[PDB]
Amino acid sequence: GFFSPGIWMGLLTTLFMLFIFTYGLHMILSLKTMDRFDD
Amino acid sequence: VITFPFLFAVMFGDFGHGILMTLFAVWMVLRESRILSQKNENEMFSMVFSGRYIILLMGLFSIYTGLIYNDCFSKSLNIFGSSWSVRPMFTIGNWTEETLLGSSVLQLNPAIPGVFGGPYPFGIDPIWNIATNKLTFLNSFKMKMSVILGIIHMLFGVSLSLFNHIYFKKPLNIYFGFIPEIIFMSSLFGYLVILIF
Amino acid sequence: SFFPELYFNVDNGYLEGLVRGLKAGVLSQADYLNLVQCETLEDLKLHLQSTDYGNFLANEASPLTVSVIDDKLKEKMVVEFRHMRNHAYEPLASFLDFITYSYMIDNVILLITGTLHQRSIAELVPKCHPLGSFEQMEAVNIAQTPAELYNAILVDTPLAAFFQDCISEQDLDEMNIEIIRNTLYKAYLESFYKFCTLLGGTTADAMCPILEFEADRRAFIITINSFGTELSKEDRAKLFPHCGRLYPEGLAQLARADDYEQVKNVADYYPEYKLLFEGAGSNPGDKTLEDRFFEHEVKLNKLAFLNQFHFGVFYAFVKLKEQECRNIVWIAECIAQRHRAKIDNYIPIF
Amino acid sequence: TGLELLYLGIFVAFWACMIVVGICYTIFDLGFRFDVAWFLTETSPFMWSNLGIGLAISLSVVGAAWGIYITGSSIIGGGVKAPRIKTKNLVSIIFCEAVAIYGIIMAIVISNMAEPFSATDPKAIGHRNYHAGYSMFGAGLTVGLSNLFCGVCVGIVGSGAALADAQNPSLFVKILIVEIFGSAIGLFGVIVAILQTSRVKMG
Amino acid sequence: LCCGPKLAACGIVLSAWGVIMLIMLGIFFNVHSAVLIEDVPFTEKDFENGPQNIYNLYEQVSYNCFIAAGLYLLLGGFSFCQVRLN
Amino acid sequence: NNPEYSSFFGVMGASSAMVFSAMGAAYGTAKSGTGIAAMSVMRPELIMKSIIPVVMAGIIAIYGLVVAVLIANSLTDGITLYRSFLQLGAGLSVGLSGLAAGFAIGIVGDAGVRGTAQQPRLFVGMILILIFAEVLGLYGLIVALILSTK
Amino acid sequence: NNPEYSSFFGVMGASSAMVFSAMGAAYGTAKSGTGIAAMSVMRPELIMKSIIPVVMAGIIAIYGLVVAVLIANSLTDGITLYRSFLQLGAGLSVGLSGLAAGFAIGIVGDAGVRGTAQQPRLFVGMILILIFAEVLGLYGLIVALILSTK
Amino acid sequence: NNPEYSSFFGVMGASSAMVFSAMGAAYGTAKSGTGIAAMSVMRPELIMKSIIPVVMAGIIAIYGLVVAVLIANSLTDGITLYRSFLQLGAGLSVGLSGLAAGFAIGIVGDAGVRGTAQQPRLFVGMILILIFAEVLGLYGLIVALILSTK
Amino acid sequence: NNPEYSSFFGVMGASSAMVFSAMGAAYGTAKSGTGIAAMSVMRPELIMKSIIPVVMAGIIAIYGLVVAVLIANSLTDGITLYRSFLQLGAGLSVGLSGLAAGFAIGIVGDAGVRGTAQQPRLFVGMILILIFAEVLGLYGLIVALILSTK
Amino acid sequence: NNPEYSSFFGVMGASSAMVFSAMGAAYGTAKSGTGIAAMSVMRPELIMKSIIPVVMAGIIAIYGLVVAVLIANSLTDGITLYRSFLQLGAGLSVGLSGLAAGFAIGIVGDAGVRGTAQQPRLFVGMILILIFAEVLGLYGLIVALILSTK
Amino acid sequence: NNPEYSSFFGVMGASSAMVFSAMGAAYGTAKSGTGIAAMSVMRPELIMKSIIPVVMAGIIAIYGLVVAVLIANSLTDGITLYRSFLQLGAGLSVGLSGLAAGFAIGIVGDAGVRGTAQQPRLFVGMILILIFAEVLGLYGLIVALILSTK
Amino acid sequence: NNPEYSSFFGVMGASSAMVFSAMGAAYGTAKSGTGIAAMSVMRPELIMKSIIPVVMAGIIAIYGLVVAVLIANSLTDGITLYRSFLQLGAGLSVGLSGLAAGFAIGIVGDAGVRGTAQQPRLFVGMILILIFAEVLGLYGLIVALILSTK
Amino acid sequence: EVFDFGDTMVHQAIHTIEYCLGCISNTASYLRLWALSLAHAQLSEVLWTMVIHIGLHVRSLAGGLGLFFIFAAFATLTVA
Amino acid sequence: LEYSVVFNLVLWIMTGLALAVIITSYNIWNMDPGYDSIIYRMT
Repeated sequence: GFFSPGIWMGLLTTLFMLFIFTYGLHMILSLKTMDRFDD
Repeated sequence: VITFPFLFAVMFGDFGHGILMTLFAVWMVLRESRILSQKNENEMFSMVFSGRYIILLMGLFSIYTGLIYNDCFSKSLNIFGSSWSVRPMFTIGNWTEETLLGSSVLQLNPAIPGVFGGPYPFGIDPIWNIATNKLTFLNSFKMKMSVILGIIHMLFGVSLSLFNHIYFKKPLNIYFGFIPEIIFMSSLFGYLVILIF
Repeated sequence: SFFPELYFNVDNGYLEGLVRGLKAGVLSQADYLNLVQCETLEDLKLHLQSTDYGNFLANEASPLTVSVIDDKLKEKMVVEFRHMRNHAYEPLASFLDFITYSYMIDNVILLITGTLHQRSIAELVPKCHPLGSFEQMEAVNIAQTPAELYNAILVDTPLAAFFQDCISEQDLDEMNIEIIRNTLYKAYLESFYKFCTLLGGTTADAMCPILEFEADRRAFIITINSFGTELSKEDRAKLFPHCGRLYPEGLAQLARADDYEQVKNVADYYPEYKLLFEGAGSNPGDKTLEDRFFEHEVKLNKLAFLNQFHFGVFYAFVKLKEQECRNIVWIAECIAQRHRAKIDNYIPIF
Repeated sequence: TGLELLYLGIFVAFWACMIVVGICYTIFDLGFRFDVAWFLTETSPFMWSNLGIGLAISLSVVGAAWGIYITGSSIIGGGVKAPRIKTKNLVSIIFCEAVAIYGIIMAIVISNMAEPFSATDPKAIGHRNYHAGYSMFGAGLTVGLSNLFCGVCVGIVGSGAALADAQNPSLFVKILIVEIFGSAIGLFGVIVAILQTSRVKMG
Repeated sequence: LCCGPKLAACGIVLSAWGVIMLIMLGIFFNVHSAVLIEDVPFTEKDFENGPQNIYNLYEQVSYNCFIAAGLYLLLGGFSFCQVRLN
Repeated sequence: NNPEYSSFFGVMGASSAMVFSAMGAAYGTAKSGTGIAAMSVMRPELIMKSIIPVVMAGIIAIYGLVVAVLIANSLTDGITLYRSFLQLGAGLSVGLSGLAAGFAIGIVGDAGVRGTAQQPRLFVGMILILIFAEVLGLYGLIVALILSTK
Repeated sequence: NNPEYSSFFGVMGASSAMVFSAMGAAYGTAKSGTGIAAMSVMRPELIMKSIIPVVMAGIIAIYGLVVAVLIANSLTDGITLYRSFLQLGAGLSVGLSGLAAGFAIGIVGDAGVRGTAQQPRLFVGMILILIFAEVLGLYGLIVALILSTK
Repeated sequence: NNPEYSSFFGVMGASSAMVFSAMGAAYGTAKSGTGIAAMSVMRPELIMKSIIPVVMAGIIAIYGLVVAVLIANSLTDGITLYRSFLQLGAGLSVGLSGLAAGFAIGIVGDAGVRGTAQQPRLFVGMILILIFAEVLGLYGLIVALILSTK
Repeated sequence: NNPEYSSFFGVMGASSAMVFSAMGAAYGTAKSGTGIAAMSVMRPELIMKSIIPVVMAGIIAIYGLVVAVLIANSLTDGITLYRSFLQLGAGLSVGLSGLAAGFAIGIVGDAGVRGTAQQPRLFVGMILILIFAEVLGLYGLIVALILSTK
Repeated sequence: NNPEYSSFFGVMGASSAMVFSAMGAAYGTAKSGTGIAAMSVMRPELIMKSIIPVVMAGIIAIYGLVVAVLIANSLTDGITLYRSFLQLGAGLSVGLSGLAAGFAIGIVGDAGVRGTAQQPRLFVGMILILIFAEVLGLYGLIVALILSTK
Repeated sequence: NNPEYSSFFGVMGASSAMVFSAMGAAYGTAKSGTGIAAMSVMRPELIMKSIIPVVMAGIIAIYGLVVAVLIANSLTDGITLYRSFLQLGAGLSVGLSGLAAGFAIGIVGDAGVRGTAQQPRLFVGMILILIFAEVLGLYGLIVALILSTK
Repeated sequence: NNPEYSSFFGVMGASSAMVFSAMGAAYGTAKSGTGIAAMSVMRPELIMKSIIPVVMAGIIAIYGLVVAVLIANSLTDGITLYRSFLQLGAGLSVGLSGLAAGFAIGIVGDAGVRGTAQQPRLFVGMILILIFAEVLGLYGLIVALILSTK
Repeated sequence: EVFDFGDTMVHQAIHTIEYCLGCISNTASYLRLWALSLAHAQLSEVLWTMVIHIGLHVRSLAGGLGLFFIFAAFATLTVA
Repeated sequence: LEYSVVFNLVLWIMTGLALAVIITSYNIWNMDPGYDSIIYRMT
């Protein structure tokens, strides 16, 4: 088979890790820095 | 003045809804003087009133077409009796209480001579309105009808150009328009008409 | 919709609250009526000092003057907008920069007029409106060379993109400077509309109406003014900004137009403006088209705050407070010069 | 729009693969290979239960925090010129945090549902046990997302509330009704989760 | 009791239409026409003995139509009363 | 007896009902709420009138909850795969329907509240539009009830 | 010898029929509603003549409900694979037809009601275009019932 | 004899024929309608004649409908996979070809009406391009009918 | 007896517990420190008071660390699949919770520091709000511990 | 007994421990360097003292190196899946934790240095924020080391 | 005897090794070149000093080449999967780490060169930051070398 | 014997060797040409020298052709899977390396010519940089040759 | 007036294309009649079964009141 | 026998490799050429 029980469980686990990781990395990459400062 | 009520009736074909439209049409038409005097700002209502006569003819033709469809609120009228029949299947065919028990929807067939005594004299037979196969018959009939009606209408249209070209004395128009145009129609789609009959 | 609510506050959350808090501080109708009763400029200071404007004006010499009040109001607005821009993040920072661009274009017009006429460029800056200040030293020490100024603006000033509609420094002497000003304003307004649309979402929904009224009022006022001028119809059309609702064939009819009656004929097709032209009697003693246009504009900026997550609130605040500065200046005029009869011509805010 | 274009691309690729593979399996008659039953059965119930609980807590916390900062940004900004805000509009924060409270309650409740098997064969594991797995996963998913959405809702409305209060003191006490209705959605999620787990037993 | 004349007029027209349509339906149901069969609350056991049972249930529905037509008659009288009251 | 894995789809049916209904209700509530908050400062006399749309969003939420409870009670460890699919159908029908309804309620409420802030006469039309919008979720609830009970 | 998994497709037909028609109706109500709200500030007398698009979106929704309920009634515990696929076809046909028709109804209503606000003569053009749009949902309904009843 | 899943592709064809062509018709309707509502403001006398694009777009929907119903009546429980493939091909042909056509009609009509508002002569060229747009849907019908009949 | 791959899920739990918490902490500190600098340039005297949000980010990081090491302690060779998934649940529970808490602490910190810069009265409000975010991290940690010690 | 493909997950532990910490350090040095360059043009005498953030990014890198080298040393041929997974877990724990830490270092260093150019006293605060971010990488190292040795 | 497909992972290690290193080097050269060009128009005297970041990227290129040559030389037709996986690990570790170093080198080179033209004092710091960027690629090379030789 | 589908990877090796090198050279040619046009308009006299970057992109094209042709001449039916994967590795190694080199050459050519129009003496640094960019493709070729001839 | 071969031939080409394609399309269009008529029948039947079948399909005499209410509903829904 | 594991390893490793390549190419493709001091003289 193209998959096994263990592999399927592993892929589900890694996919639900990757969802979280992509969310986190998106937000962290949207971080920005200001170009100016006050007086 | 006629064909618009006609085709709208082909679409809206229903005895009962035709009654309702004719009722509204007359309710307007008889009181038209009162409405004309006490006109109001309701744009939609005023436009419908303006169209009352059109609505009247539209309702009458919907009555006629609904009867022809054997449709009155989607139901049949039963007056002339069914052309299809049931018992001759038992007698000449092979149905039995066992069949009526074990085949929920069974069938009916015109092949055996005892079943069908000829087409319903006016409109479609009432049995279809209760028959599950209703769509198979009605779709083919209505499809192919709409076809015949539309093509005949279009040929009528082609003809109507000749009376323009005659008065305007456009011999080229006649010769290399109408004649070729009408031949193309009749040959292609008028021929489909011939076949459907 | 672009669901801005989900992420707008992540960066703009603080400045949203701050700009609304400032908005709350603009004078109300009650404060206006209070000020209309003032007996002197000193009394005006005393009354205004109880408002949110507070002690700002008290720092300056005993003989208050209209120019002084105007300078102080402007300066306070400058400081506040500088604060906002300093704390803004990139997108909102670009939006605020777009706000500043208008004043920058005005300053460039002043600079060009000065150089073509050969006057010391540095001495023009003091009168330049601070919101459009040129930090870029490239725009300084031009030695009054028009070519040098043109290259400096193209090289180190954001206005290069709009100047691309022009082709050379000789354009600065080829045309009356007002043509150039309105050309730059057209390009800037169009680019600003495009920027708001690209941002999309609630910011578009709130800001685009303001911009279309800007464009349409520009078209109308330009056309009415052109008639007593040598401005050709082709120039008028070329100067119309296209983001206005008048764009389909309305701008064409304005171009064809030759009379106030004809601009009105165009207005007849756009009711929300039609009411403005109807109310603008424009005869002596009652409201003019400009007054009605300011009234409608303030209405629009007022309504902008009916939306929460967008940048348009900042443009609304800037223009509302600018109109408020002009209002207070006008009130100071009426008090100082004792034409109390006309003071009510200001536009009320919120 | 870099990263969003990436997500769109990977999404399109994944569903293109799903569609094409489905058509190919059907055309080749591999419905016996493609039997979802094998997937659902050999994926251990523990995985379902535990993803369920983890989401139950974590999605609830996500809603809580998301709404929390959405309203807190506004509360602070408005408070700049309206110091009265800080004590009053904090009810938005508290109603945001109630979502994570629900998160814990249901997370630990579900955690009380788990037990080992000492079985590997699906027949030995049994209907009760597989049902326990799926039911826990579903209840967790439900509570987690209901809480997430309640949280984002409450946060947004609370931000609006603080900003409104900045301009007028009196309005806040009335707008809070929308906040209450927002919290009601999370409560509905909690109720549904309770019912789903009410008749679950591992072992 | 009183109400706006337009609502009362709608009431009378509705009542008249109800009376007419339900009179038609009751007539045909009492005739036991096949066209309306599926609306009959027939039961599986009935299709063993003979068609008289289904006739009686046809008549039940027919009576029920006549009853609703009666309620429509009362409604029509009521709405006409209000119309002339206005 | 029925297959071991059968109950999965019924579980998902209940979860989908509640979750997608919650998504719909949350969006509608939040959108109407931002509209209400923005309007309040301008026309404070209209707050208790302008609330209604939030009540409509809550109605969508209730629609979700009813179906969810029904599936939860109908659910057991030994359901037929057929009834499990039907429970999933009921759940999705009410849930996604409620989501669409929720977007409708949110957008219409926001726009209408904004309008009435400027022009009171819009109010009744806004109520009518809101009713037609919630009616969308009502249809989903009807179909879900039928599917579940069948 | 009817596979138990086959019945899923009928449930999905019913779902789709409800949900996609619902989303179409929701968008149609939404855009027409924002248009109406924008218009009402300036031309309140047009509210009732302008709500019609919302009614038409409602008709899209009723089309969805009709098809979905019919599919539900036709469903059975041992439904054949052929009939179940027919029901899925009906569901998708009606649902996506409603989605498209609703998109059209919403956009048309928005743009139009706004157009009438400045130019009342357009009303007739609106109603024509709106019905032409609703006709797409009618076609979806036609096909859907044909498949669902075969 | 024949694989039982054959009917799935037949119903897919039946659906596709209507749904995709309907999406195309919907988009055309929408764009043309916005164009009509825009042009009406300046030249209100042209609306009825200028509706011709929406009138033409509905035709793509007619085409979708005809192919859909033809696939439908061709369907039965035991069709061979070959026939099911032909049905799928016909459905996809008419549907997606009509989608391309609909994009064409939408864009062309939207531009054309707005242009005509400034230049009445364009109308004729608009009609010409619109015909060249509809013929794409027509060709899709031709191929779909041939396939479905074979 | 037990499958050979069982340890992978526990390992993933530990790694997630560390990593998601770490990312949340990183985002929090970055945002907070940005705000701290921005306030600093104008108000040098507030640095020591202002640093607090970064400290709470450190707290969420510590929460991640404790949970992660606790899982690592339980990562035994003969780990039953049951314990392995319990540890994965602990991992996700703490991890996503911490990521969200980091977002909240960071954004609130930036907003609060900027506000304090202008309005000293807000500082107590800052802290009071921030605690309600950090308690979320406490919540995730609690559930993770319960799971790991089931 | 030692599935043949076990070596893969240990190898990935190594690869991640290197690459992700490297990416974190890279972003840190990058953003900090842009900040250093920007500040230079105004405040030359700060240049040497300003480089600390880049140093701490390099420490992120060295954390990656320690974990990766230990992992490689532990990569024996006949590794058990248990240890291979622990080895991957260490790899990810260090690598992604360092990625987050480096992101934090970069943003904070940029902000801090440019602020310091404007206001010297920010220097100590910046160092403190950098430390509180760097401890994130330290925790990544600690968890990775624990996982690897266990 | 070993599985024939093992060769794939060794060749993949070679390919990844050279490719990611090359891409990082390309980015570094390109952005540094843009910086150099922008700088030169002012200060042509700084060309030879400014070229250094491009050389620093070429260093990453050389690292990639070194590991890739080692991998290619070590490949054999009977390579064990352990060694093949190990080669893949070496390739990833150098290549992706070099990509990170490449982004670092490029960005810092661009910014630093531009600043240096404005302020020559920056140059020393620009060197130090360049070196810190490269030691990332050096760490990648170290890990990859250890892996490739084990 | 080796499975029949083995030569897949060799043929892909050749095709990619041509194709990706082609993509890189195309991009470099493109950007270089844009820059060349821009510079030429103002400084036509500099064209003959400024074309050089496009030549160096053609060099990448040459690398691609050489490796692709080598692989093609090496292909055989009874090719060992190991040799096939070697050829795939070589093809990728030249191709994507040339992609990186073409990227670098394109950006450098654009920027450098654009500057050169304004300051001729930049030519030296430009040429050096393009050398540094082309040696990337050279490295790709060296790796590819090793892999393929091995 | 004046004759141009190109313009006149393109005019007749436009008319020919218009005519033939218009005929094919109009023939297809007239199927609109069938489509909308079947729509009328289908809507009528399904509304019948969804509303008044409810009242007609009850056993006791109370269905008389049931039919009153359900027929009010049916009347309004049909008109609408 | 190990078809599942070998296939998944190949698929996901190649997916990661392809995505890494595509993203790196995207980032460079959009690399800012950064001649802002020159752009407006050229245009």
